[PDB]
Amino acid sequence: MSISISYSTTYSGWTVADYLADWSAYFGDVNHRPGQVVDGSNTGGFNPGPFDGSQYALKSTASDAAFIAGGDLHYTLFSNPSHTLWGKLDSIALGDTLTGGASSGGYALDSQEVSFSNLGLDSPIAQGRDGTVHKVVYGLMSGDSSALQGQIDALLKAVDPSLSINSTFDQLAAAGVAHATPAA
Repeated sequence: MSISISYSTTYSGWTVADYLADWSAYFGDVNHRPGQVVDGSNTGGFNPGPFDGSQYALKSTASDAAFIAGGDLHYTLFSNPSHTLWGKLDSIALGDTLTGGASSGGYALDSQEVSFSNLGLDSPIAQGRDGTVHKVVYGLMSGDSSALQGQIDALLKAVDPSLSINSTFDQLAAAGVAHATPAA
């Protein structure tokens, strides 16, 4: 099935590209890199975990921004190809105020702003950190939404060539690929 987007009415007049560039600036870069992951501050977590789940979620260290990647996700940790997030990425949910986790049976955003679902992304372990799933999620972890933007743009054009990341959320809803949720 086609990409589906859920958005708070707050962003009715925003474009997707604008929202993704903005959220990524707010979330910033958690600096989850070689030599820089030494404690719990920038790891994120899996549900149920510890290294696999229906969700991977991460809160910013520069704001209350957070994201939840949904699907059937796996982290290789030390194992060849090391430090690869792979599997099925069905959704990316973006917003503020991450809640829950494995001990609650699920992550949720208290202020979920925009979600992209039916992404249909499936990256095998053999692609390693060159896999699209890895690049999309690691991009969000590291202050660069470009990979996600590229995938959303391709998915939108597959369903309706008039839509792109420069379309407004209300434009996407008019076209039948998005739906607004109450802001207040």
